[PDB]
Amino acid sequence: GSGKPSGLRAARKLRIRRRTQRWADKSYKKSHLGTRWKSNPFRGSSHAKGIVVEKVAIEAKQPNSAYRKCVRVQLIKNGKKITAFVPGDGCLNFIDENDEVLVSGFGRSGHSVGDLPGVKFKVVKVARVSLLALFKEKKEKPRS
Amino acid sequence: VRMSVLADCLKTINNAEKRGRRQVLIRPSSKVVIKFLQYMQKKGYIGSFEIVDDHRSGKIVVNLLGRINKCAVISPRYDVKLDEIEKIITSILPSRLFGHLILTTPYGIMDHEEARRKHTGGKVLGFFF
Amino acid sequence: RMYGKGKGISSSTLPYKRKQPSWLKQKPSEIEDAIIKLAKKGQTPSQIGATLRDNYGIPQVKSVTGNKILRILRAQGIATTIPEDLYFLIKKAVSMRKHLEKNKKDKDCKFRLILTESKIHRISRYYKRKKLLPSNWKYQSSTASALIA
RNA sequence: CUUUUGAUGUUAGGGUAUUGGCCUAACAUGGCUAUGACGGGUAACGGGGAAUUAGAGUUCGAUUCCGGAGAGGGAGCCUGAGAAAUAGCUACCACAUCUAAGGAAGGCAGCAGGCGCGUAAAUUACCCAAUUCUAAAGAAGAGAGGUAGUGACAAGAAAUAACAAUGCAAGGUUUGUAUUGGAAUGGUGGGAAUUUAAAACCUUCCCAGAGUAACAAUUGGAGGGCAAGUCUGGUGCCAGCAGCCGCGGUAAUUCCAGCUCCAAUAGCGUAUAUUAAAAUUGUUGCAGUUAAAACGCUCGUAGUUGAAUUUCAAAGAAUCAUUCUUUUUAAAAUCCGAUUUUGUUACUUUGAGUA
RNA sequence: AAAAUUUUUUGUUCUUAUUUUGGCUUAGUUACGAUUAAUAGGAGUAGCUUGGGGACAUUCGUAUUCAGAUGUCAGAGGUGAAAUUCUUAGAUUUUCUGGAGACGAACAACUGCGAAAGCAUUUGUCUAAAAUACUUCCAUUAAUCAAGAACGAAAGUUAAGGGAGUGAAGACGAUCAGAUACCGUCGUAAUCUUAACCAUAAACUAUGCCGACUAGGUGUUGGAUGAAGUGCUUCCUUCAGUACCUUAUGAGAAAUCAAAGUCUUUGGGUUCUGGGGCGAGUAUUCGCGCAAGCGAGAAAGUUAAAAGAAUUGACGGAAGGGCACCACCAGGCGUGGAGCUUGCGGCUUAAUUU
RNA sequence: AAAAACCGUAAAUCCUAUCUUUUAAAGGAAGGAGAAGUCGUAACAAGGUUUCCGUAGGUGAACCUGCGGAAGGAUCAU
RNA sequence: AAUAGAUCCGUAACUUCGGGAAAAGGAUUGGCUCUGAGGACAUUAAUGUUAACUCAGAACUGAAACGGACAAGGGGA
RNA sequence: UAUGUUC
Repeated sequence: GSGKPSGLRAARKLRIRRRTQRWADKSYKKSHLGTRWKSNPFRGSSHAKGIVVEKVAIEAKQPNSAYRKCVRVQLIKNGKKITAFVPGDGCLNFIDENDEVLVSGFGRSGHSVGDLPGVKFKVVKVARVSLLALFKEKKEKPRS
Repeated sequence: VRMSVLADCLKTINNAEKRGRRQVLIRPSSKVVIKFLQYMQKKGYIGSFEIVDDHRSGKIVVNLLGRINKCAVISPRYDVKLDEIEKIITSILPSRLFGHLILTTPYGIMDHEEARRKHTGGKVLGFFF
Repeated sequence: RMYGKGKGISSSTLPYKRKQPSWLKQKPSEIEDAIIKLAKKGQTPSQIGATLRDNYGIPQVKSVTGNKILRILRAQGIATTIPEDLYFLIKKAVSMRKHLEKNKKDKDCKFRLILTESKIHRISRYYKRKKLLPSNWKYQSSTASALIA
């Protein structure tokens, strides 16, 4: 045969099989399990504002060798501690120790990116001023 | 359990002219397989078949012309409206220029073209091309 | 095969000729009486047909007369209340249970008794779906030993 | 599971606008459930619809319309044809305003607007002129509604030039290309016609009004995927880049810069979610010896699936050589040699009714 | 037995009956009335049929071991070598007798039976199964199956019995750097029987079950058919098992597969299972269990591979060949054994340049 | 008309119980990641005791051993 | 000292599945006037005679009280 | 068919 009921009245069996089996893949389970709301810190949001706790250098992976400059952020929406990478060459100096900072995902949803381990977020602007507006060129005003 | 008789008949036909044996024996004859064979005949895919009518739901011997690419059944016999004939055709037949999708309709066994020309699509039986 | 393996295509194939054989100048005016006497003497219809074929040389009672043997037995009222095959299965189950009671360590006998009782239940369901068996017929395993009657 | 606390039904009544366990009394023990009852979750108002689609599908739908529900949370009630109404009342809970301290008064999930919450969202504007509603119905009202303001949410059209002569390159006097040098036209400012409830916008006309047309286009890249650099400096496993593979320890095509080039273009990146890609959820349409995956084996109920068999053909006109159209041929009731119905359903065909 | 029609007794009013038909009973007449018998299924019957199918009882065999006896005298066991161990009270060894428990060799097979786990001394009884043969019976009674049920190696658990041999634990003796291991000596539980649990195995052909079709050969097991070296043996055909070889203009990633084929020319029926790796068969909860545990069974977090097959090379306390005094051997000649030059290491080095 | 009583509609408060979600914690015990750390050599070759399964016991650890299995073996084979 | 009888309701952890348990914890209870249910016996499907206290329900009633005295568990981790 | 670690 084929391994599946092909009868003209087997719709119940086929539907139930599909319903049970779609839980077996990571995409559907991740997108339909109620855990995500409580597990991820953003609570489903694309961005979040938080307060800088301090700045830390994180080792790169073994094949590489670098000190990625990240910041520890206390989210004002919840109160969760997260680690957000700070893109740019000297952008860590552009952020002080107690500022409001907007952070977003790192581009791979809840996955780490590159040689940076355990970091899932990146800073997009500090003191409502863009890191892009501060680093690539001083086209926008400096730190307020 | 044989379940469907016409499925076994068409599978045997297919294996037979893949081997090119030019003559094949179909054991469990039935009226449905007989009409399917006559439709194949009238479309020119087989020769003069003869049904050996024994007292035991007799057999059929059909002459092949080495002329059928593939004959097969469609199980279950989905009931198709006149509207979904095109949807079935572009998915089953190899081209819109040849091949036949066989339907059982309130007016008998027929292919998709004459089912269209006579209206009243019915249940799908099989195909051959 | 219902249980186990093996196709086992061994069987008997009736001849093409449906009618009474030409060489049989015998008249069917007494063949039904012969089978009735044989059943009265006590024979299940299967062995009635076998005895008829062997000792009487009249194969295919259906060919000799256009009516079959269990059907004429029913028409005369001789047919038993339990069909032949079901009764034989019940007898086999009774024998197997009688043996098992002495030898409860016969796991194989227990397994085959389960198989036989499954067959009994299926065929009894069929026979009571037809009107050949009372609707309350159950085959409890306690009094099947005397249920043969 | 439901059933003392109405659960299922009968009888009688009460109550209602009316039917009804809606409620009451008596009585009976029923009602639903693996075809998933009863529960739990929903970051669930439902639908018309939306996105993505070759066909199937997957996801979304608070939000123009329709239906439902609510007016801080409950409950109760008056008037009334219509309300269990909330810019109606009564009480409790939580808030909260004034007070001379005795007492009064409140409900923006209406329109603006404010605080708070946040990643996340506009003016405490003008008008009933249009649409329409209410009235004692032309003439009054209407934050319904319309108009404008903010508005790179989306969507559409569309500037940032075009042209003539040499010099140069290519080609048998043809294309591209730096200099000149005159036309053309918006953007812009002003007046006007117009529009408009008034005003503004658009459109149209008249004055000025482009040469570095400074009236100066950006965003993101240039190792591969993937279009575009083994160009020049700085750094030197640091800083950093990098969705993935990877680059960086002195020649870095990958970092930081300049030049040039590429891509899309008044738009271009980033994050998250979703669809296709995904035949990686497979009905169409996956895989299961060894990549993940045949229950240790058999029986077996529900489910799914199930051998063959009952009414077959002949003849006649039209396209092109075929195809296509039409009549009858058992039996029972209808019409005095002829007049007309002969299981149920699925399924399929046509309609009706489709905001 | 009633309806319809008609006639009608008779002073606001009372009979009745007649004839056609819808329904009950009673002779006869219809073409009076039942589809095959599936290379579906079940049942039956038959064979100086088959089989290590099952249960109970029974019988035999050597070996081992214990006890007794027997003859002789220095060792015997065991290992790579030993040692632990036994041994003048006679070990080991020879022969005999009795007992005990387990096991059932050789025959014994790419053989048989069973659903699987599994099943091998004789005989008896009970019991079932399958194939074959059938002009025997029934006539769709069937296929696969969530739940549910029976069985389910070994180990393990409970309680009696048994207890030779082997032997998880343990104790020694060795080896080794260590050795709690591999090796040796001993040895508890267990292994065996009975009665209950447990329900798991690489429980494996890693391949669910039913059905159809597609190719040649070599066998082999059990029947049936026909014919012939000598009442007897072989060959032919065929059914049903069971393997193997070859072949694929069949499949597959390939190894390979006669199914893992008849699949983008995708649908015979049906059940179960899988969706990158780790976390994890973990946590929690529930059911079962005496317990050990079994069945059902996540998430957070983490990660760019994990995995399959095959090719080349390299390697092997892998095999088979060949070669070499920078290898050994038929055999010798020296250094490090003697003191001294020299280079390097190293030794404090304004430098002992590198 | 105040007022009172009784059926009923019934807010609200409190006690008790259960359930759901979140959460502290001495101690315990995992998993993942990191660094040239310590000890051994378990597996891959016959990996130097073939490997692996189920089960049971033992040991510093990998692991060892008994019983019964499998070849995915190092044997398709007198 | 605290209830403690009876009826109705409700009852956890744990467990050797037997218990724990009267777990814990709630409600009711008098009098009076009624209603309903539960049997035995004889006459030619129906009509009379007659007996226990036992439950259930409803009105009314009272200084909200009723196992009114007597009698009679304190529970839980 | 003595044992014989690691990088």
